[PDB]
Amino acid sequence: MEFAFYICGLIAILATLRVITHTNPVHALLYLIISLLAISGVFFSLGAYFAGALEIIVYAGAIMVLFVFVVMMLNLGGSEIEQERQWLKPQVWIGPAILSAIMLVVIVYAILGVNDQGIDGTPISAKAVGITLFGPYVLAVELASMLLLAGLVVAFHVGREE
Amino acid sequence: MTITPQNLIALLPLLIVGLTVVVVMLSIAWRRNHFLNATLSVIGLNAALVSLWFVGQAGAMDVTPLMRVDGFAMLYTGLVLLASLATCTFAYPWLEGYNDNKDEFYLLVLIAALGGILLANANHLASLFLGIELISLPLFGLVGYAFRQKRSLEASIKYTILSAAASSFLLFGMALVYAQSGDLSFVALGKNLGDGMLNEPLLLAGFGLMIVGLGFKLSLVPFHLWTPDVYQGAPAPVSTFLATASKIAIFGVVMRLFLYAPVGDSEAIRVVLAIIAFASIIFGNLMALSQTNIKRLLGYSSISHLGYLLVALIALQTGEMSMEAVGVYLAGYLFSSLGAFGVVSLMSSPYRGPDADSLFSYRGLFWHRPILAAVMTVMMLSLAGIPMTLGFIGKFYVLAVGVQAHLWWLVGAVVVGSAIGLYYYLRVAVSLYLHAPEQPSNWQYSAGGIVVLISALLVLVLGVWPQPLISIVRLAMPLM
Amino acid sequence: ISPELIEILLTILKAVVILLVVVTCGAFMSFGERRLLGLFQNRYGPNRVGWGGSLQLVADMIKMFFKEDWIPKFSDRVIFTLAPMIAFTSLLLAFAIVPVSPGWVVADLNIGILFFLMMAGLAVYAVLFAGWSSNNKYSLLGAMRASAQTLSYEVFLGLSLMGVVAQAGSFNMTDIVNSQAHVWNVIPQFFGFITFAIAGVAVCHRHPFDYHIEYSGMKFGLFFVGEYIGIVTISALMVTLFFGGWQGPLLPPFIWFALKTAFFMMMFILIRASLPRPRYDQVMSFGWKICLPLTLINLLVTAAVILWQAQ
Amino acid sequence: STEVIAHHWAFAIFLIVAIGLCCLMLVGGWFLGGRARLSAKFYLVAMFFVIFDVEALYLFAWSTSIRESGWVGFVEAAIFIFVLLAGLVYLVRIGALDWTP
Amino acid sequence: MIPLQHGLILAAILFVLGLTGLVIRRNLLFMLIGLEIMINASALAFVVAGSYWGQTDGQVMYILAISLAAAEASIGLALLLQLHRRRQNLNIDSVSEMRG
Amino acid sequence: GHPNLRRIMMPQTWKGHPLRKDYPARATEFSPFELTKAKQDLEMEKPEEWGMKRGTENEDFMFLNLGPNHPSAHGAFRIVLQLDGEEIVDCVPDIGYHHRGAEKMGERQSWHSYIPYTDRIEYLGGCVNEMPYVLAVEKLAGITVPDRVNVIRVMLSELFRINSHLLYISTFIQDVGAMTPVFFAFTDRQKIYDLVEAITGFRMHPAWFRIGGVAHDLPRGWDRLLREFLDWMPKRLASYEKAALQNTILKGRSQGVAAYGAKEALEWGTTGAGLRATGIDFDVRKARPYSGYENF
Ligand SMILES: CCCCCCCCCCCCCCCCCC(=O)OC[C@H](COP(=O)(O)OCCN)OC(=O)CCCCCCCCCCCCCCCCC
Ligand SMILES: CCCCCCCCCCCCCCCCCC(=O)OC[C@H](COP(=O)(O)OCCN)OC(=O)CCCCCCCCCCCCCCCCC
Ligand SMILES: CCCCCCCCCCCCCCCCCC(=O)OC[C@H](COP(=O)(O)OCCN)OC(=O)CCCCCCCCCCCCCCCCC
Ligand SMILES: CCCCCCCCCCCCCCCCCC(=O)OC[C@H](COP(=O)(O)OCCN)OC(=O)CCCCCCCCCCCCCCCCC
Ligand SMILES: CCCCCCCCCCCCCCCCCCCC
Ligand SMILES: CCCCCCCCCCCCCCCCCCCC
Ligand SMILES: CCCCCCCCCCCCCCCCCCCC
Repeated sequence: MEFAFYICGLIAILATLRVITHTNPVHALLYLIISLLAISGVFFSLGAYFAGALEIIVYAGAIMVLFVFVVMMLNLGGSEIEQERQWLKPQVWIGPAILSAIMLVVIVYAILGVNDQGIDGTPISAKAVGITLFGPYVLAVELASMLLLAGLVVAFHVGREE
Repeated sequence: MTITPQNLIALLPLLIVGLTVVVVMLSIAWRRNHFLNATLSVIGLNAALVSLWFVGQAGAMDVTPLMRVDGFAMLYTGLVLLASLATCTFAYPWLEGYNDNKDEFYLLVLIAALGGILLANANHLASLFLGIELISLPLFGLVGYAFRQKRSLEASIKYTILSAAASSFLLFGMALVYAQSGDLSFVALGKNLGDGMLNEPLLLAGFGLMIVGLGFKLSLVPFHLWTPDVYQGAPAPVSTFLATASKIAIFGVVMRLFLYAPVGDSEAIRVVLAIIAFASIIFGNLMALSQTNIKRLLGYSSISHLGYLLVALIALQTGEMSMEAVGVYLAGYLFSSLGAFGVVSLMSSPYRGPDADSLFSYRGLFWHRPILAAVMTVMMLSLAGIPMTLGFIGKFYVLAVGVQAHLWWLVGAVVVGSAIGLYYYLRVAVSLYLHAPEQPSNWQYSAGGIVVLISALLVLVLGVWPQPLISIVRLAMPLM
Repeated sequence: ISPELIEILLTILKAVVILLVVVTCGAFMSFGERRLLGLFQNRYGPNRVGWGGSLQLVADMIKMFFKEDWIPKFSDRVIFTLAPMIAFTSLLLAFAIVPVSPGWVVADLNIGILFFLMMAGLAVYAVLFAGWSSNNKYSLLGAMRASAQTLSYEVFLGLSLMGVVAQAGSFNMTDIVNSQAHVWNVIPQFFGFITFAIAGVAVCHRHPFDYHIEYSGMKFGLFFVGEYIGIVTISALMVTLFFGGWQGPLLPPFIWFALKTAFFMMMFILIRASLPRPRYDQVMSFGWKICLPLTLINLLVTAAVILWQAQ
Repeated sequence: STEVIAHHWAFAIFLIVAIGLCCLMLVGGWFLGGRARLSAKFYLVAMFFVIFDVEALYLFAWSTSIRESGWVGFVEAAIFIFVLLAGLVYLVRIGALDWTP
Repeated sequence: MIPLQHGLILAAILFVLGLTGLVIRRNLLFMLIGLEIMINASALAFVVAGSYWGQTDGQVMYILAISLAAAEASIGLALLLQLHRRRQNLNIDSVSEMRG
Repeated sequence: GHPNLRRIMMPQTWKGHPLRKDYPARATEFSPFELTKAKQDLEMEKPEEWGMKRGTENEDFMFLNLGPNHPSAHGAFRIVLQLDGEEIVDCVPDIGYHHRGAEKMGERQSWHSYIPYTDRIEYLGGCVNEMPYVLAVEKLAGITVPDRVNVIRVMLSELFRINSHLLYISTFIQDVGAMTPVFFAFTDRQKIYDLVEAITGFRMHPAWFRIGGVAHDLPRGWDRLLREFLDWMPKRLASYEKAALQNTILKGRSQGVAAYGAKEALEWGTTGAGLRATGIDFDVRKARPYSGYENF
């Protein structure tokens, strides 16, 4: 499970790096779906079986289905931006690259100084997550239903046709 | 833990607002009626405000591993409910001119009020994250409720992307905090440290990213650049709600987080918050010096006033009257912002389509709307911390709290920013009383005018006699 | 040579045998769909290539292999090649959890039917990619409509299966087939059974719920073999979830499982031959207004009966 | 253990043989043989699928631990499903889920 | 025997890559893509934190994180569709009218 | 004053008017250059010349071509559909993809050698298409055919009417989505074709009616096949009704779809089942009886 975790993490990192630099929207969505599958494999390596199952069920099965739906609705063939390639010229991307590298260095320095006994990877089943979800986390579930209802109402109101 | 009928009695405003959300949704599904759905929403909000009495009779106790209900939660629930009721009252005459569906506005207002109540009662990272999101997403819908208007669509896009970024920042911060600690409750964020090792690197980084997200949601410098654009582009009742209820609820849950956490008295977080408060006060006052639009001016005003609140927050562990200062300041700032954005909403209603400009043109307002001009200039005086006003009492509380804890840089910043605020607030007031070149009538417009007049009378009366407000804020004390 | 390595090799060979049989059964059930449509339509079907037409599938396989492999010039090559790959492998991995016999299972996962839901979402991705990459307006529009159909029925596929999951108290497939040791789940979860059958027909793009015009050669064959493998997978899943799977009074467990699965394959073919195709709007209205509340009420009543019977 | 690692190896070989079979089929197909704006309804239905899918995942987590949660959990999931059905009734009754107006 | 620091470092790398993609891309769809990457990285970090402590809390907040991600992607794609409807381009530099 | 007066049987790049007397009726020489030019016209085939308006002004007005090639037996023709999503807002049908010069051939064949060309006018009709031509030529010739001739012609017209109606019902049921009644109705059509083959010697285009009668007498044994078909048919018709025509999915696909009243049928010249579905009881076999239809 160690080798699976590192290979899935490397694949997720490489796919995300390909996503943020690609110019084709559908290719970028495909690489991010690959990254989501890799992060689900990371979840399965750590014993969070329900989290990986919902990563492919919802994150890599519903949300980016919606993204691919919107992309093919717009018929994005790379117009007025693919003719530019502005983010590939140094003068746009080096500055944010130093910004993100400095933030990553600071977060990594903070991460390396924590008590670490290691992750045993004992599988936490979905039954225990469901017990905690309807035990100590009842109001979280009810208000999350209300939150998704709010998002539904907002997206319906904005994304109509008329 | 578990859920008890007594815990259900302490759950009363949350359950009442959620039941109102479901009832209003089913009423919209039955037939789209603007007056009936607005009446149902204000009836539910008033029912929650009344059920605060039964919550107080029930006492103070921990309803969930997530929620903790006490006097402080009651006070901030009341403030958020009053802001939501004022938002509905101002929104009805504005929505009278909206050609699309007018009924989803009150549904989103009720859901955001539910998120505000959850933030008021939050005692957990889960409840804090969910309450922040439950405030933010209906505000995404309400800010861009007039999406055919170009400015409102711009404000909605900016608010949505920036608040999603801030929510992800906050989530990563909670992830680092939970990785360090292992407990998500507020009382255990740094409990497993000892012997002067409170400045744990991963815990400090997680609280820093949480500070990034919350300081976005509180318009604290340098996470403040969204505030004038989103305040201007949004509808004026939405500007009222976003200026009052969201800021009050998020600051209250920040107050509980920094009061209950054992890492809240860390000196590094204290110095970082001092830097943020200094920069927030000075920058928010300086950017409003040369503003001709009232919405951006009130956005920079909100930045400066949240800086004053943060100054009151920094002295939480050192001082003893810090929470009571925050409560008095929040009541005064709520009433002043309600009056100012209510005058803006009453003079910007009905919504005259997505094509006509929504410019305020506050100059010479007294010679055709005298009562609104008097209310508005009372608000402009109250935001300046001038006596006879409740805003002065809040400023006096912030100054006393800063003097007690010897936060002299913050006291000097408060005074300098107060002088700059004096300049631009007084410029707005005298422009209201100048002469203009050129120059509704239902009971709901009258209700909005009655609301802003009642806010003006409350500001004046509690500025000349603040003892009832001080007593009812000191009655609202959380568990120690 | 060690007994642990012998057991590992035996389990690997078992999984290989299962995989070869389901792929072969999908191809020969394309042929069997032709023959069964011939039977139901008062004719013979293909019965000249070999004995009884048994060598017909080899003839279409050779024709598919020795055809001009063609990719459109103004299309995306990677996505065009990728869509049949997904449409094959997604429902193959969905079959990878079905227990065909006690001891004959590929992976006894603790997620199980969640893994089936993941694979169904990836099948929706296959349809979307096939429609977009063809660079054709007709195929793009058809993929939009077909994907909206599959979304409108995957919105309640899992909620239909939650009655069986609630009764079994587990996500495991073997626990689900062991929970039906006395009564098959088609009796208590009848509404879950009909909603899952409707959703399984709809997400497999089968009649009467049916972007392939730009595909040719081995890619079209991969698409069709993946579709019939999905038929095999959905039939075996409903056998395991509602008809006990391998349990039966007299016959060996494989005999019962294969008879029930073949009966549901024949029911697929009969549904194709009998029912007319409804309109788009009525299909999506049936998916949203009817099946989703039915699954929710079924889950609520199932939970109430389960908690009432827990003394 | 032995049975668990054997099943893991069997699943890995299943994945490898399936991927290799599809790749070999496509390679054999390539090598052999001679040569010579949409409406907003799609977004609305996909968004509705996403929202009701995450509410479905909540019901998925509840359904596998019904007996351990008791009647209290049934009451809470009943409130959840009631809000679900109220949202569904709201969507249907305003013509959001009608493909044709 | 997987260190918590390695999982947190992977999550931080994904978070900063998502933030870089959110900043350097003017296309609104790529910014929404970056937002999805950052919130998924935050959810992964919480899953790592919950798996290190052996608690279901990490997966519960993962569930809340992806509920937020789903609803935010819904609202963001609705706003993107509206932007493409009324101005036919997804360049956000055109959407800069409020300033000063 | 015509709103859009363009060519309807020939392409717009056609020189001459073919039904004029000074036009050469025969085929001109095939040239591959004309084929390549018309292929270029197809590849580079402007929603203004066809009378269409609103050329994607709502940013959703999608254009598709429904023809000209069709997977159906009704023939080849093209409709350009403009849609708001799935809703049809404008349609320009382009016909003439099946023009055979039948009238120009009528000026080029004799009165007797034109009957095969009358057969292929409506190729599902056969003797029904023969009938008005031979009746009109008998009007020109002064021929009053005997009653047995009228009986024979009515028999063959009714047999071909049953054949065409079976094809139409099967095709409609296949269009809705049920795919078995087409096989069964074509078996019934094979029974009708067995009888027609025995009588005339040909299946679909018998060319059997003549000026003043029919080609031959009835063969010895036709009544046995007619009795077999009359016993075979009604049970199969009831089976078709119960299996597909009373299906509620078919009713939902069919009822209330593309409806019009008596006024719209009258103003558009709609005749047959479409006219009589509006309550207008106008059938030629009763209103203006021909060929001894009064005796049935
Ligand atoms: C070979 C070169 C590279 C080729 C291309 C990449 C292919 C994918 C490589 C990464 C994923 C598979 C890694 C190999 C896994 C083999 C099985 C294994 O190691 O299982 C260990 C463990 C089993 O669980 P446990 O019970 O903890 O085991 C302890 C034993 N007592 O397992 C676990 O706990 C979980 C195991 C991982 C989760 C399942 C597999 C996820 C696959 C995600 C693929 C994402 C997309 C990849 C795209 C690649 C191309 C861009
Ligand atoms: C075009 C090709 C693209 C790439 C395709 C994939 C390439 C790599 C394939 C081989 C990878 C190695 C094999 C997988 C690992 C098997 C072992 C495993 O998953 O073990 C972990 C867990 C075991 O659970 P269990 O044993 O029941 O629990 C008891 C305690 N251990 O079991 C689990 O957690 C099971 C759940 C995870 C199973 C993942 C299966 C693959 C998912 C990705 C499919 C991709 C389909 C193609 C692309 C779609 C569009 C992008
Ligand atoms: C108008 C507004 C809307 C109104 C509502 C509309 C929608 C209605 C939907 C109704 C859905 C009802 C679902 C009922 C399921 C209850 C049965 C059940 O789940 O029982 C559980 C129990 C097994 O559980 P247990 O004993 O724990 O054993 C598991 C082993 N570990 O099981 C058992 O012990 C066996 C119980 C067998 C019970 C069989 C009879 C009831 C279920 C079948 C109904 C068939 C209806 C047919 C059509 C009728 C006309 C429509
Ligand atoms: C292994 C997996 C495969 C298993 C194979 C066996 C199961 C196959 C399941 C197939 C399901 C097909 C479902 C089709 C639903 C179509 C719904 C629809 O669109 O109905 C609309 C129709 C008319 O609606 P209306 O409002 O009147 O329209 C007026 C418009 N002018 O409304 C109507 O006509 C009303 C009735 C609608 C349909 C009700 C449900 C019928 C389901 C199909 C029959 C199943 C019978 C049992 C089969 C064996 C089961 C094992
Ligand atoms: C047309 C408007 C375009 C706006 C582009 C904005 C790009 C901002 C890039 C910022 C780069 C910062 C690089 C690091 C600075 C030093 C470290 C942080 C401050 C201490
Ligand atoms: C805080 C104490 C009260 C502050 C002022 C509140 C508003 C009072 C308004 C009363 C009416 C003012 C009339 C001004 C008329 C000016 C005429 C100038 C003529 C040259
Ligand atoms: C649609 C059916 C798919 C089946 C896939 C699995 C095939 C596995 C073959 C195993 C055969 C032996 C099973 C165990 C012995 C019991 C049955 C003996 C007679 C076959």
